[PDB]
Amino acid sequence: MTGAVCPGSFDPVTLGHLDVFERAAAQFDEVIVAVLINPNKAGMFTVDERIEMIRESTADLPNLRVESGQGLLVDFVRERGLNAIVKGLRTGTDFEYELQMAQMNKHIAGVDTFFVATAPAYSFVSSSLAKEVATYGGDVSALLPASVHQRLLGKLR
Amino acid sequence: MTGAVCPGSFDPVTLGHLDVFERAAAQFDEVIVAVLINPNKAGMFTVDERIEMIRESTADLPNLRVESGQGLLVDFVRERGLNAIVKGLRTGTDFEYELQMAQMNKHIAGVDTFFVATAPAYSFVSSSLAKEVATYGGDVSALLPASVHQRLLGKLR
Amino acid sequence: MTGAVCPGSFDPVTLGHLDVFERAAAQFDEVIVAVLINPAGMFTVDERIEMIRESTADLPNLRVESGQGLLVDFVRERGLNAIVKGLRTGTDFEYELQMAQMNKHIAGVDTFFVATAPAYSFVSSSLAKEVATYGGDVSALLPASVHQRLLGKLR
Amino acid sequence: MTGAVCPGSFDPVTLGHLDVFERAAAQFDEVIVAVLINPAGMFTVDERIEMIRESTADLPNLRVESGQGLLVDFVRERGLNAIVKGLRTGTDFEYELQMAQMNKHIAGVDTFFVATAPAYSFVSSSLAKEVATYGGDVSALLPASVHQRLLGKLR
Amino acid sequence: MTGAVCPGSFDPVTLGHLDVFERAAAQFDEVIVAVLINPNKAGMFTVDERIEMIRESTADLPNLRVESGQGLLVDFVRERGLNAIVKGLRTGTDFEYELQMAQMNKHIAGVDTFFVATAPAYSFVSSSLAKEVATYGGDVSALLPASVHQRLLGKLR
Amino acid sequence: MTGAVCPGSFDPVTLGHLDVFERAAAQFDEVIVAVLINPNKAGMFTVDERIEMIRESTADLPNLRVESGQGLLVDFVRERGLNAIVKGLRTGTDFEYELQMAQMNKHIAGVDTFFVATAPAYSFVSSSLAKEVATYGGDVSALLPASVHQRLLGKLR
Ligand SMILES: O=C(O)c1ccc2cc(F)ccc2c1
Ligand SMILES: O=C(O)c1ccc2cc(F)ccc2c1
Ligand SMILES: O=C(O)c1ccc2cc(F)ccc2c1
Ligand SMILES: O=C(O)c1ccc2cc(F)ccc2c1
Repeated sequence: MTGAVCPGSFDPVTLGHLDVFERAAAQFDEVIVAVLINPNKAGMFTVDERIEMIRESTADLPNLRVESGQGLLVDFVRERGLNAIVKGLRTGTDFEYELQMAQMNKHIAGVDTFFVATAPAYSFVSSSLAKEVATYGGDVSALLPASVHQRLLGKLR
Repeated sequence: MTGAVCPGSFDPVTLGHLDVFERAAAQFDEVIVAVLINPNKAGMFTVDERIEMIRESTADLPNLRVESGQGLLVDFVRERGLNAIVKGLRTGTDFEYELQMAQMNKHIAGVDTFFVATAPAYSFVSSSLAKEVATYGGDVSALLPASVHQRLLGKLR
Repeated sequence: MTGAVCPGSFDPVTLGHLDVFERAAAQFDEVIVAVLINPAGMFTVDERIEMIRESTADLPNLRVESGQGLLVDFVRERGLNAIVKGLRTGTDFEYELQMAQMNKHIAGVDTFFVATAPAYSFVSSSLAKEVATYGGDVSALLPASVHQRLLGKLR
Repeated sequence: MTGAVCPGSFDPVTLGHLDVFERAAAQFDEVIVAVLINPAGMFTVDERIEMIRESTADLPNLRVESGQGLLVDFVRERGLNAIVKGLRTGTDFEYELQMAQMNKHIAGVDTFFVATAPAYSFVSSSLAKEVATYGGDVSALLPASVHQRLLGKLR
Repeated sequence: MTGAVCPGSFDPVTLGHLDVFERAAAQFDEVIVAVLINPNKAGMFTVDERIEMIRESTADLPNLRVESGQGLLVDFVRERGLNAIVKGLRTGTDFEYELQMAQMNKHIAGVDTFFVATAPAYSFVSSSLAKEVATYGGDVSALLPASVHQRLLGKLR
Repeated sequence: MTGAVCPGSFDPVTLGHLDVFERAAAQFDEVIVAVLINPNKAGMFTVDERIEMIRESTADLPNLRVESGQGLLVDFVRERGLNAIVKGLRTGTDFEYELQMAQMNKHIAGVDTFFVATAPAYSFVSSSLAKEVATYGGDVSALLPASVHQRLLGKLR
């Protein structure tokens, strides 16, 4: 009955993201991870690579599935008969641009956004910072799922 | 069966609170509003009065119930077979002390906390500020449930 | 002879901006909306000026002008030394705080900040354009004028 | 006939407050400093008024008055509907933001915020009192008047 | 030659504090932990108890010593021939009251303040929240040194 | 032997930077100012010009030296036998992205980061804003070292 969408670009997915997926899957009957693709800028990983990395590290979550999309998040959510977004947060500044988008999304489509505090251990990892650190040789193995780390190193090499 | 607890003192309940209750009730199978009884801090309304005002305001939410409690919030939550809290936010600053408490609550009892931004309309209302304004004759009727406003005028007479 | 300047790119002007214009117009004798030329956006400077002028017709003490370079030069060349800027968050206070203190330092121009009306608090020109581009209804967030004009740019 | 009110407890008035008074006086025709009666602090209301009056002698369009209850009633009973308040951080913006939006809602009174001068940015009445109490030199942070008066309260 | 003071009320010391002590001791020739006592309000622990709990959990830091004081921090620092304070931080809001005091302290005494980000694992523990959680029975054993936890439980009982 | 690295692009160095350098040099036995060379982002001054401007401004700091570098900052730091970074702050917002980077840097290489609030006088100056103001003829001479200001007028002519 109940359900939420967990959106992001997940390029690549991090252990911070996985933490949020797990907590959403524990509290909602179904969870859809929404991999948002910009048709005008390729990330590091193709859509199929992003989805596979997420599937491989969520195999123990039976009520979670992964789908890509583009355009308005709230269209993705409503077309699936849902009206909740779950998003991970780190700081009060993350709460400002995110609050703006959450209130816009409620205004235009009646979709609710629930924020959850990331786990402390994973709180400083972001996809962008992990990529940037890995590019210049820093060790980010503890911040990313096994499904990701060596594929990341391969892309950089 | 999914479920969440919405905690507060609600002295009195505001439309900001009600907005959070409605969004919780829309997304979880069961919601419990947990009204804090504080042996010391005695506010304007008794616990029974506060429960009654919440029940009037939430009469159209069949999957939401109101109960009072004391002590550790995560004990209240786990005693009812739940492991989620839903709390309303207004600022990035409220994210800071609330983030600390959410991480603590996860650590000591494995209870998740989901934050939701209250509607823009009700974002500057708080129980304490509504009482203060009403005390000096300002009009806060657009910010409180109808029944609450009526009761609040009584306590001031 | 009090007065203030309300700066921005206004591409396009939103109800959030208009709210700030109205409050500045109510508290200062003279208000000048300063439209940045900085080529690059969706609307030309002329179109942006036109849309602001259409939306502020009931504000007799407001006028709209374009400019570039330092805002403080715009302000002082018109005999004024106050800027009025609308806010939303504590984050916006921070980068805006830096510029306000720089502007005070280099030109003695004061900056007054005003909180956005709660209803218009999540709208920005960029977010409104983005949502409208993907078909979301932003008609409640923009002056009637502007909204029809935006639909024109997209179709 | 523009005007604004600058509220506070001013126990005592600091150079940070005076900076804000001067900026408000420069941009509005009429400025009223509103001194909260709320008994409880170090200086009596009369003494606080006196110290502000001493420090603003060169501001012809400023006056000082006491009051209690709702600030918006103070403001509107004097025919005005603007508050000018000085800031320091994004945190202060947040609790002040809540009150500004409430005040707008209940009485239609606008609040304009101004950034503290960098030099006066870490001084507050409470911190100045605390430091002075333990013998720290706060003479650069307070009007000359006030500083001598504070030394008197401590000895 | 070089030295810093690490101040606080440490009532009681937490693992977050210890992390800061260890990092300061690694970067300065000498570190003084300054236990600040309010002569007009007793905390949970007496000054001697606070000092003993800190000494017991800093025994592997040979260049650290612990002293109590009151009044102006900058007097404590300067009377020891030092002019640096090291303080742990958690958030940007912690940076606001702390920035005010750091700039005041530089103004009145020329003392510098260096802030260090707490370790993620210890980021949500504070003395006050640990005491509050422990009072109502929550498990805070992982957030406090061994020198503290059972002494805390004893005070509460 | 204690020591810290003060990183930046310094294009050009400001009095805000200099204030940080002086406080670092006063508290550590050795300070290294690390000037970023970016293969892409070519600013207004060459790396050699930036190093020379910093050296003029820091002529009275005998325990401070200036060097350029590329890639991962923690590699630069550890290659020089150090494990501390000193960075200047202005806001709570700057605490947020910098906090993330400090926790990352500690995690991947065990390098500590110490933050210091710049003097109130120099708290609104930044290299980018100084250049922008100077470009349009505004006077930023009170915000930059004398030599820098002279050089900056040259690049604009
Ligand atoms: O909102 C709160 O802080 C709070 C905390 C603990 C509580 C415990 C209860 F049993 C009931 C309500 C509660 C609210
Ligand atoms: O939006 C701004 O920051 C901005 C900056 C500079 C400006 C200069 C002008 F002449 C006019 C508007 C201006 C707006
Ligand atoms: O400092 C304040 O928030 C404050 C509040 C209410 C006031 C009412 C008055 F009549 C005068 C000053 C006042 C200041
Ligand atoms: O300030 C920075 O972001 C930065 C980062 C990395 C660096 C690496 C170096 F080798 C030298 C300076 C550096 C500055």
